[PDB]
Amino acid sequence: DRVYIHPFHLLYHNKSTCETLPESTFEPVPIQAKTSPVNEKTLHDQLVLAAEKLEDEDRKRAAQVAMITNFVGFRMYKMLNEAGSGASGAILSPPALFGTLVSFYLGSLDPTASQLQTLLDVPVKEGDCTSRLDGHKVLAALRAVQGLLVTTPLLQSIVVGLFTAPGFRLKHSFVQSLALFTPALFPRSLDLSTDPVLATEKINRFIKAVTGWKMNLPLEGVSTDSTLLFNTYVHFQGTMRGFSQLPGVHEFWVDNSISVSVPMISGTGNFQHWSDAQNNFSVTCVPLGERATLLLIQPHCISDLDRVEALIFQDLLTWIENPPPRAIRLTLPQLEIRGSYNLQDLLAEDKLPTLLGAEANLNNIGDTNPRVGEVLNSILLELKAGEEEQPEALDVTLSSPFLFAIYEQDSGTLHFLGRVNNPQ
Amino acid sequence: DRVYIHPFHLLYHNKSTCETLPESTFEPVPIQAKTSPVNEKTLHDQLVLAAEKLEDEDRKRAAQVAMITNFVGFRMYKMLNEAGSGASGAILSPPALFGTLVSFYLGSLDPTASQLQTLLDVPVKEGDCTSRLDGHKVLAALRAVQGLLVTTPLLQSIVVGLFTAPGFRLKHSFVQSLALFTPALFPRSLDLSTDPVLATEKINRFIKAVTGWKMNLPLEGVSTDSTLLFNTYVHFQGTMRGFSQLPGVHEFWVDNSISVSVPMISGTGNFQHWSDAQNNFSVTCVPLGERATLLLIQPHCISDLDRVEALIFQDLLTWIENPPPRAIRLTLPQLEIRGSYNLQDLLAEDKLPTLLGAEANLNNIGDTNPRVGEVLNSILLELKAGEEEQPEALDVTLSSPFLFAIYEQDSGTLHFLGRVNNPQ
Ligand code: NA
Ligand code: NA
Ligand code: NA
Ligand code: NA
Ligand code: NA
Ligand code: NA
Ligand code: NA
Ligand code: NA
Repeated sequence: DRVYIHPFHLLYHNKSTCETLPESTFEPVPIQAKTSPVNEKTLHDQLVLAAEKLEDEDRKRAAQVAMITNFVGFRMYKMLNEAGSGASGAILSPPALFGTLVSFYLGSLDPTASQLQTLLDVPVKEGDCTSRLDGHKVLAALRAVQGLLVTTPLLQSIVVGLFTAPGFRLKHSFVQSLALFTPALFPRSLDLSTDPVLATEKINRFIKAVTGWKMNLPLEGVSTDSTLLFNTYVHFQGTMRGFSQLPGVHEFWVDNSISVSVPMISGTGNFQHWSDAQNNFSVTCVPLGERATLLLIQPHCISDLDRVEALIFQDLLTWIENPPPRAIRLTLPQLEIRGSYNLQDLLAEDKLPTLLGAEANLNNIGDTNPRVGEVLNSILLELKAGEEEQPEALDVTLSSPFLFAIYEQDSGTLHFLGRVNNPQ
Repeated sequence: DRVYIHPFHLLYHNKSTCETLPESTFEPVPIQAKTSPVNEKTLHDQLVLAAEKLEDEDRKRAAQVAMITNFVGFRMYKMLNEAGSGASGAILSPPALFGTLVSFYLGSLDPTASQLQTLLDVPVKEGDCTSRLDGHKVLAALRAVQGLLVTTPLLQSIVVGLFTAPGFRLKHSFVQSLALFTPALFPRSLDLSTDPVLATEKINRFIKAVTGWKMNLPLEGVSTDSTLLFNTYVHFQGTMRGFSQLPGVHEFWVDNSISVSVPMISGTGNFQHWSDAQNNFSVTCVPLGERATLLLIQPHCISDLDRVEALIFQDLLTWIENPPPRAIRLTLPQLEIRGSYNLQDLLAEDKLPTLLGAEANLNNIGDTNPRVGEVLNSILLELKAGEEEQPEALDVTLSSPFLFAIYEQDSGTLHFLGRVNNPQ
């Protein structure tokens, strides 16, 4: 019934740890300040160092962070579908959402700190700090699983834009904590309280410029009394080794009566594929690198999609199986998936409208208690055909709505889940 | 002739190391703020951890920091004697003076940074940062030699009081560097520019209160335009295992015609003792712990004291010898030695009146270039008889002026040198 996670290796172990130097602060530079674009290869090459040498302890921590990441991802994915999110489908990144939540937790104090911990499904003992998550162990374990994911060009980049009102000063230890989540961190100041819509225009133009990513960011304005926005931007890029684009276009059914003609990619490899008898769906796994897997889930028929989605995406992956690979001809739409949601909305959908509300104790973020506006998570996920265009096998053809997940075998972390209703 | 030290292990090795977050700062709390006294046992127990586990590399660094510490100590001891320092004698701590100099170096930029490096006798290549000292390696190597020194109650405590004018903000990375020199670091703000004498009264009362040390601090006022004072306070405490106080009092000759009757301690042990034939002085070494040694140097006669002092305290310890220990009855004054000097005065005596002068680039200390007043080093050195009062051996009796040094065998670091002219 009520599942609890007991991530012992991510807790504080020294009661004493939890007559003081005043904490140091800085003022972020204005959003207009000249900034070099993020180098996605420099980020990659680093994350790869941070997964290279790992003792047994590190893998124990990475296994426990995986469980909390997945569970919270499943819960927020459920919140996402209840709020409704565009016709093309849904997409969510548990590592990014989880990273966001842990960043706030690092800036928070009670009651907010234990409320974030409860959300994450870890028990709290009122009075006992050694039952509390150590956010630094958590972010460090999350960095390692990001590293394991990306071991030809296989990219995942997380960028954080931290937008504050003029005069709001950030605490040093807070921002140094955020660097563990991602080194690509841009604290910037701008006038939030006079033209919400142009403030969003500035953030969108800023993000496009430091990343070069074509993301379709939301255009809605910031609430005029916001002093802190915390936006997380995710770029995933994979190549399908040996898949190439097929000639012309092919029917993809949006539902039983409506089709769209789209470009498909196709490839033949040794993949794993099974049919689930109990619930009547099938699954295909294609490797993206040495540790990453793409899972493609097909309902037997279109009207069974919601039932299947709710089975499989909601807390262990009881349904992942490990059959012998077999010769498979896989045909699917080239995936260029864009998504964005405000964590505030998902939290409100989860009956926690005020967790990050006006009374949240976030006093470890800066010099005053911030007043948090949006907390966006945005994704660009790109699966590219590994080859240009121009033997017995089983045909799997994704020509109607399906679900997908990108998954890392060692930790068990789901890095993405989603649903394609209409590629376009 | 011109000696140069080439401490390769203390330099920067990565040229790249030497589009930026604004640096974080804080305002120190006012000098009146309620402060718990330093725990000298908590400091000791830590320094002892920091010397416990040390790879070969660490000892290589510690050997090189020793050379720079000794040489600069010898040079400043010479500066001290040229300026003249009270009738009872002289005392200087090379580790404390060196630590002070390196702290400034960490806060400095060119030309000041290379001028501090030149002072320390290390070559500089204009343009090449990999010829520069890495202050963090330096302070860390200095921490380890402090640790080796203190391995029954054998104490050495270094406290730093960093006194700034109201509104002057310290940089975070600067103060975190200073913590490597000593964790007992008290940045405090007070009005310097209205009553220099009461400002010194406040600092003296502050220091007495956080330490409990009876130090006889200087009473001179701060120059009215000072915004930064950097004062280092040193407490050394040793017990002479098996020495006890002798009945009554005994003649100590201040020069050939004048004596003072003082209490002496005395003890019989296996100590090392030799006569230097070439220069006609003798030396006795008594162990203070497992790594520390006291060296007692006697000139053959009182008028030869200056000559001998200048031979022995000015850059290698060519004159330290290692004979078989022998039965020695050592009689000497109980030593309670107090000393204080302003590094500014010694620097001016060394023809560097402006190294830390008004134009010194110290922009990595805080938000404005500080204007440095005094840089005091003060010492309380206490050698206690190891027992209360009530067998053939050689009598060594220190009944006229002599020199002393406290020395650590592994690194070769001199932690104190001095001269006793009059114990009182
Ligand atoms: Na652990
Ligand atoms: Na801090
Ligand atoms: Na385990
Ligand atoms: Na924490
Ligand atoms: Na080295
Ligand atoms: Na900093
Ligand atoms: Na060597
Ligand atoms: Na340095």
